[PDB]
Amino acid sequence: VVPLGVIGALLATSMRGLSNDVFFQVGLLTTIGLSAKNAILIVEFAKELHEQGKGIVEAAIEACRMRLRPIVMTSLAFILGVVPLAISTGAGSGSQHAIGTGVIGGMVTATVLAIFWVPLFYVAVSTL
Amino acid sequence: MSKFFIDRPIFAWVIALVIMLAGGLSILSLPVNQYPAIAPPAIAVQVSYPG
Amino acid sequence: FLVMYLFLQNFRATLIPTIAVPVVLLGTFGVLAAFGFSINTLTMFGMVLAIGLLVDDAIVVVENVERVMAEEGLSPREAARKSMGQIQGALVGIAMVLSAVFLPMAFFGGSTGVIYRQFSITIVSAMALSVIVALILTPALCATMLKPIEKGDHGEHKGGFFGWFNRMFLSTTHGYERGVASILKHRAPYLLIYVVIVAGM
Amino acid sequence: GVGYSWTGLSYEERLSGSQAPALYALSLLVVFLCLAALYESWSIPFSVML
Repeated sequence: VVPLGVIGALLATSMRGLSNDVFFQVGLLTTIGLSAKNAILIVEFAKELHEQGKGIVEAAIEACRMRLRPIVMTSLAFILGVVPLAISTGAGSGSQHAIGTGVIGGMVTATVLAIFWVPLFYVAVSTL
Repeated sequence: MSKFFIDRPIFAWVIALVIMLAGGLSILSLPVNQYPAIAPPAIAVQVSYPG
Repeated sequence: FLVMYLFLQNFRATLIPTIAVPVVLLGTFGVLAAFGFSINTLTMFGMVLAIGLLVDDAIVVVENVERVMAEEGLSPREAARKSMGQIQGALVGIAMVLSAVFLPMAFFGGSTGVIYRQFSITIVSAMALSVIVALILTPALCATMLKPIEKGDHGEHKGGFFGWFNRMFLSTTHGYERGVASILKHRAPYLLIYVVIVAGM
Repeated sequence: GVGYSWTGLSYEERLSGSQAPALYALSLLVVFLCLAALYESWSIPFSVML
């Protein structure tokens, strides 16, 4: 699911216009970090709910139902934490613009999309 | 591990305040600049010879 | 602070993790002076990209304790005992997996290695002490009495102009669980669309 | 047109001198909180820090 964060990093820096540099690299590293974060925070609940004596398909539904609120909590907290770098202009604002758009575009697509998807990758029945 | 602290909250508050004012006095003793030593080291020899 | 106050809807509890935010970045200033790293714009850049990653392990534990105090009528002194025994394997996990995205970038050489430093150390020190400040003190100061038992108005209507927020929210969770049920129903186009979006990526 | 300057063992007395009022206050404050962590109290620490 780290492509499902870096696709939004790519499209955000393309529609913003800022190019690939060292800031884009550290932005894609931190966006795969947060993608791993908000995926494992529900897949561990799915794992323990399955291995406490349930099946794989109902445990994922119960885990995502119980854990949708802290995911969107962390996501909106992060996006309001890193929006003032993207909106600011002034001294040294070019580096802030280079570091902000990539992480906002990575995070919103790691949040709004992967919540459907890490259950589908968890309930792969070859993982038996 | 926890369970040693929910019954003993003053210990936790003291740990919080001591890391706070362990960093808060240490900010006043290190310098501030725009960027670190990003440039490579370079040595220049130089002579002048009039005419 | 105010967006997580909008989430938590309680002024006596929302400052519980936002007093966890000044105790850590100052603590990262305890690390840099221990390592000779001077204050530059990249350290502040790391902290402002890390405050969103920072309070997450505290908001999940206050969310778990308010969930176990809303669903069950237990006092917070034992609700914290029930909560931290069952979510101990996640708040350390997100910190240990978020440190590892920045540990191998610090060992690289070149002029980009020193610019990868101050983006590594100021995050891994924060997440190394965000996990301990999540496990050592915020269950204690949420467990004393700072979450009083509030029943009757459990947020089903909640009054005021903010009262329809959770009313829309649980409807979105119902749409979300119906959507993920329809997702796990078919699952046939939902792998080829993954292949075409990585091919576009 | 003639200035004065300090050298030798007195030269440091021209820079930031005795910080003894600072170190006394911070060193009493850290032990006041440390034995407060020992006691799980705040006013009982006063009775032994005075």
